[PDB]
Amino acid sequence: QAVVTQESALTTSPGETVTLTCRSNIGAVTSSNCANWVQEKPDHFFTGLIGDTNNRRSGVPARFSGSLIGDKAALTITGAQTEDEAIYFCALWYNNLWVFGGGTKLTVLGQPKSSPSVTLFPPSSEELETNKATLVCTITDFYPGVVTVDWKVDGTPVTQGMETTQPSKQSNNKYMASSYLTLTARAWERHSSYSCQVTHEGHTVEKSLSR
Amino acid sequence: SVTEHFNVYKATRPYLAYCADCGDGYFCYSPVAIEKIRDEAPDGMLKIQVSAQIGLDKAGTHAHTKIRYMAGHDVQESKRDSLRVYTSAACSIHGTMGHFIVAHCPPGDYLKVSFEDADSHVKACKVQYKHDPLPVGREKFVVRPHFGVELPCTSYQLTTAPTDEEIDMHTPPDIPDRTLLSQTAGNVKITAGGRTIRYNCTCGRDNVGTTSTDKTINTCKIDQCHAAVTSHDKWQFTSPFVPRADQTARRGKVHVPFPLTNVTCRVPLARAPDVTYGKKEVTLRLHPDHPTLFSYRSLGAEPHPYEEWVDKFSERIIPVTEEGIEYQWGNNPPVRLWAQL
Amino acid sequence: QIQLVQSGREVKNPGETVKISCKASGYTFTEYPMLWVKQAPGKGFRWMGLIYTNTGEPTYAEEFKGRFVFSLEISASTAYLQINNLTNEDTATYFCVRDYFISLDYWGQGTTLTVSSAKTTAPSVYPLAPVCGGTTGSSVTLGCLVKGYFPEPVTLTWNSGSLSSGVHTFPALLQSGLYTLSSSVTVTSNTWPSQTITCNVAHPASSTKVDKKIESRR
Repeated sequence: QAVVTQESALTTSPGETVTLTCRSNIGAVTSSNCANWVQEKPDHFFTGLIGDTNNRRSGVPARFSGSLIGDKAALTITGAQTEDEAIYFCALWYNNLWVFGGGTKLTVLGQPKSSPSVTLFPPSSEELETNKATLVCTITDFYPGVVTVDWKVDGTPVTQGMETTQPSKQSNNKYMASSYLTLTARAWERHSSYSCQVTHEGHTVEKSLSR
Repeated sequence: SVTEHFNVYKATRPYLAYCADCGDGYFCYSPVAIEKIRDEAPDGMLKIQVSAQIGLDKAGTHAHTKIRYMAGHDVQESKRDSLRVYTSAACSIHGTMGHFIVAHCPPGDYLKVSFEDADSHVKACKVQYKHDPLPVGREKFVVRPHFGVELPCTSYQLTTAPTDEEIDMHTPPDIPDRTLLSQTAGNVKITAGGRTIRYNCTCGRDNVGTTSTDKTINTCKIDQCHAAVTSHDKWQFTSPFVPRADQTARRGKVHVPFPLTNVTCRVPLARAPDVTYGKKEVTLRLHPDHPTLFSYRSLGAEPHPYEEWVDKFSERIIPVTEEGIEYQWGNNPPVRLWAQL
Repeated sequence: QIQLVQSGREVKNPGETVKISCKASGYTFTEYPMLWVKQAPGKGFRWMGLIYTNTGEPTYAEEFKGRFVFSLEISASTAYLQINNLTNEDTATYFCVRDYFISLDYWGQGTTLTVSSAKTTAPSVYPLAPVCGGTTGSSVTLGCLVKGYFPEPVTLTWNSGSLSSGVHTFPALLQSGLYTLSSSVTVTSNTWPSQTITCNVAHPASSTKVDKKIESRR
């Protein structure tokens, strides 16, 4: 292994300069060791631009260069995106091939999301013939998505019955996702005023049912 | 698909075989076919292999009462006791897995699978079934419950591993279904659905139809159309006697249930007859037992063995030499009689 | 860029092996290597070596001996890491890279391998639409919930796969050894319900899929 060590947390701004630090933890950089830093796109799609201390990115903002900074890959990137949150990878390629250290994950300002856009309904009767009930209560594109979910059919949130699905964020900071109330069929007939009461970023999504 | 067996159960949707005499001699696709015989065992172990899910659920959990039938009148889950195994005796079971079933049964002349999966009570798709024990041991009884012996034998180990071998099928079953094509008067209706069509062109190559989707033919019935049952969803492993439309195949394989390995044998070799030594000789009168390979062995001498399977009272007069006779006859150990004055 | 068509999300057979390809298209890159990346679980792109385009040459890291294969089917532009040595303590992303800008530059796909025991039930997709009482705005939130995928995969298309402008989805997430989520989007006022904006759920490896149309309980 190896450690081209910089700030492995990365916090940017609107149009923010991703200064992907990696000073060499052993010491000083070279182009034979390939101290480079290329920015990484969504879904963990690292695509190396600032290559080995010699190159910029192909089609990216022009302010990005992973080059010799300190004694390692200092990647000065001025003029980043509003929703370009991704892993600016510090690659070290020691004259045979590129092995990774950590790489600074960069998430910036510009275009914050909303509350979770409410899709909160007790769903169609396919579960009610199995003696089951899975109502779908969720948000879509919530931001800052710190979700508080009270999931209890029959109105009051108890620790069973509820369920949260994956609340997943995009590149542009939109992170709203689903969950269910998962109880019986005649038990889903026993209570009808159920839901999932969600809240992220000051915006509160009402998942309420009718049965 | 043997970690859950239902992956191998779902790869092979079963179809009927050349059931040549199910009734008296009525012949068609028989729904409970006779694919292979797996009886190389000295554990009294028949195995039947056929094209139905006798040991595989629909999702593939091994339901006892679900033994999977499979026909063009399609895959279903018929009974668990209502699968007929008739060897000329009761088909005793040791276990079953997918398209196989291992069992013990006193044999006959014909094995006969009996299709009874709620569309019938039985249907005797039979086969010339040779099956005879040739049992182990000096003694000649097949009664396991008496405690008199333990020899070595080889029986079908009934563990549910994936396979030791694997039989399989592809070049898929263009199969026994030609009554699908709906009636046009001189044309035809491609009555599409239920399975894959395997059509053929006589007046129009839209008569050449693969589909669960219907169409039209104009000026061509049978005589200027073509229709067969050419679909998928089945790896049809061992289809003999009804050839596939594929002379060129790409098969899929599945494992072999009940893998034969070593076991013991509770063999009842009881006490032999009574032995009085006489004026230069000695004589054991053997009583009746199970049919036992008696061996009076002049052990060291010119070995004319007083040896044969015996079932009556016999008179083993061993005139004992200096070399000494060995009464090691039928399911006991030896006895080394030395002659004396 | 000579871009990757990644091998899929695969649950791991125990002791198993395969050539997990990142199809490195964009040309015949036969004189061009790449970094055959292993998406490490925490580390991100901790590639255990590199591939070649026509040589196929897997450079090897110090840990991927054992469960690693170098596969280079670069005749139509395919590289790949072979998932050998099927065990539960390996299951991560699997990516590629082509060697343009002479280190590894064309960043491949990444496919989620998960070494593990799994279910004998794949996902099922259900239609969750606007209600038999109302549920009716400018955005009418429906879709298909695709749950229970043991093993992988699971994939959820919107509008029956066609009218899918942004059906927001949970992927396969952990429940009982089954990957579970929901792919649901809004239809407009004219996106549904007579126009069949239907949630379609799929499981391609376990084969558990259904398209549930734009039809609610009212």
